[PDB]
Amino acid sequence: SLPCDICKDVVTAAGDMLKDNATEEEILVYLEKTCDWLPKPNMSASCKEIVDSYLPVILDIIKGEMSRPGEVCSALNLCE
Amino acid sequence: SLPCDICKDVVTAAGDMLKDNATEEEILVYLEKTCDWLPKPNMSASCKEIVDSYLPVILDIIKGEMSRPGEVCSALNLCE
Amino acid sequence: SLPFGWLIVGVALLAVFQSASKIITLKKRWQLALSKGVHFVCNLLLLFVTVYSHLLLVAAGLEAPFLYLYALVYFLQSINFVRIIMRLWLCWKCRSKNPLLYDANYFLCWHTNCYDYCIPYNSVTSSIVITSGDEHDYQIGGYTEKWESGVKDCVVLHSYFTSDYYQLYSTQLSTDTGVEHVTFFIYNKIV
Amino acid sequence: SLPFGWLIVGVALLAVFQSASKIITLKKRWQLALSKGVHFVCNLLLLFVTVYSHLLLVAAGLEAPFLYLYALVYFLQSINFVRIIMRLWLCWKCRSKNPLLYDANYFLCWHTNCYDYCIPYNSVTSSIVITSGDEHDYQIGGYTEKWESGVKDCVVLHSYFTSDYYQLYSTQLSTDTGVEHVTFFIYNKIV
Repeated sequence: SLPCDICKDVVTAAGDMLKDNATEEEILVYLEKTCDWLPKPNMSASCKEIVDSYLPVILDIIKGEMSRPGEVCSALNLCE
Repeated sequence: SLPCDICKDVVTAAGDMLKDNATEEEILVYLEKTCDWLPKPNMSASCKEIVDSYLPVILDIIKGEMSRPGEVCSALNLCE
Repeated sequence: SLPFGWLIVGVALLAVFQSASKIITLKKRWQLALSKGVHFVCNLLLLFVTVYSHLLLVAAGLEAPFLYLYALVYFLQSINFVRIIMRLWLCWKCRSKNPLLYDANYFLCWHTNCYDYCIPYNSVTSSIVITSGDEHDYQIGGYTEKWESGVKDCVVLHSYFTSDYYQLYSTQLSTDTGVEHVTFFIYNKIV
Repeated sequence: SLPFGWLIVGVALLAVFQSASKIITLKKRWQLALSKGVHFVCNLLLLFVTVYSHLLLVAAGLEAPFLYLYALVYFLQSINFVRIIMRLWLCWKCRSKNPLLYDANYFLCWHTNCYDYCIPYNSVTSSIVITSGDEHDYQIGGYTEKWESGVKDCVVLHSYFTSDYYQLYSTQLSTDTGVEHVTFFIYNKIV
């Protein structure tokens, strides 16, 4: 059960650090910069629509995933 | 049996190209250069003894291995 | 005129995908599919990185001491590609994508009007046991396939080259063994 | 003061070992050992290359845009290391090196005075069939182990965490099935 201790601690720490509102702003800035350096000329619209619309969706599904540390640790064969 | 055709052709070609006497000299030169650039100060004696004594052994066991193209091709799951 | 940052970013991506690949379990079907996709992306990254490093060595005129090595990297990869070429074709032989998902040496297939069962198997044995039961399902060696149709009297173990046909001799119902809700089908190899 | 040729030579070695690893079959015991050794050397080369590239990015002050990525490369690798740590320990649980050689999810072990049998298995099933015969040997799902001692009435399927005990109910000799020189042992899971 020793690997489970560190696995649950790590995943709860990730959920806590991602709980900050500034984390969402940093993620949005990183997403904008991702298509800012890309050679595709249509990447700006792609980000400005898809990312701006669906980033809170991934943020909240990560919320739902972090509420079950046992499940995510089991998915990595670190727990039951 | 199509992969077997190319596998046997390749292994017979390797045996034929390795059949040259100059191949042994090139291999010996490469082996000397291998320990010539190494940082170990005792690598010169290591090569001059082990390689100079046992290079024809590996050369002849490769001879024996190339006489059976089917076996070496089977070892790679390219044949029966 | 080749940006070296490409080599570093490709190395980083290859390391990421190798590290992720070795930690994915192989229990569920989606896990196997994800592992295979990660392996494919890793192979593509490996080819890209090797080609780019060959294009940087040749750009600086430093390919001479390493050229032979790169040839090996190609040759083995060629075999790898050829290996993939069999697997896909093996799939068409059994009309199932299991040969892509599983790395087993052989695959026990049998076809019906409803479904084409293809269960992984390690080696050509003189006998094969198929356990059917508990919604029911078939399984061999812990490898489980969903029960869709009945069972056949002639199953076949496929490799790329070999094809060994097994005929059903005996059936063990839950009256002769005591294992409830479980049936055993015993197949013997045909000479 | 770090020679960049090290990055290129490490990339070449890593590519060589990855290309060689994917073309080695897993039929014989020496093939499995060679594949595991090649995978270990590849993992060592991957760690060396990642560390060196981290030491070149930091040497040129270019680690800032990639630092997070490298953290991932470490974190997953950490899990990988931890995974290895279980496998070795799993070996000690069954006193066989098969968990190192095989990547199976579970291992059916049973111990005797003479030998410690440990055969790979995919998943926890309600029943397990062990086929003994043809010098004789045991095998499950095509995975073969050499016959040294008799058979036990209580075998155990080990994962790292779970341990499911199976009890032998019925034995099928070569009189009730017709498969000559072959005996079947049927085990049921204990609740």
